[PDB]
Amino acid sequence: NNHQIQELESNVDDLLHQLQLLKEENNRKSMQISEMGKKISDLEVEKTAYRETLTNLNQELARLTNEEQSHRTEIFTLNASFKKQL
Amino acid sequence: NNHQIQELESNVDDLLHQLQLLKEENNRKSMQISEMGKKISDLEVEKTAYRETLTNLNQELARLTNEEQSHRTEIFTLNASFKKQL
Repeated sequence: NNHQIQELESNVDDLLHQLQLLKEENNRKSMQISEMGKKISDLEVEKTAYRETLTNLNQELARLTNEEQSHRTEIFTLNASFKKQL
Repeated sequence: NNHQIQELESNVDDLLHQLQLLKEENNRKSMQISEMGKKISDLEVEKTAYRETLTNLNQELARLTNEEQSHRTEIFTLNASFKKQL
C-alpha cells in the first residue's frame, strides 16, 4: 500500500534506537560490576584483617586474665594464711 | 534487484537476534548486580562486627595490662623495701 515502506522506516528506526539504549545499559552494567567486584575484594581482605587481629588479641586477653586471676587468688591465700599464723 | 529484499530479511534477522542476546545479557547483569549489592552489604556489617569487637577488646586489654603492670611494679618496690629493712 502507500504505508508499507514508511512502516519499516519507523520500525528499523526503533530497533536501532533500542539496540543503542541496550548497548549503553550493558556498558554501564559491565562497569558497575567491575567496581562492585573490587569493593567485594577490598571488604573481604579488610574483614580478614579485623578478624585475625581480633582472634590474636582475644588470645592475649585470655592469657592476661588467667594470670591476673591466678595472681589475685595466690595473694588472697597468702593474706588469710598470714592472719591465721598471727 | 533480485537481492534487495533477501538483504533486509537476513539483516532484520540479525538485529532481532543481537537484541535477543543483549536483552539476555542485561538480565544476567541485573541479577549479578543484585547479588553483589547484597554481598557488599553483608561484608560491610560483618566487617563492622569484627571492628567494634576488636576496639572493645583492645580497651579491656589496655586496662588489664596497665593493672598487671602497676601491680608488678608495686610488688617489686615492696620486695626491695623488705630486704633493705632486713
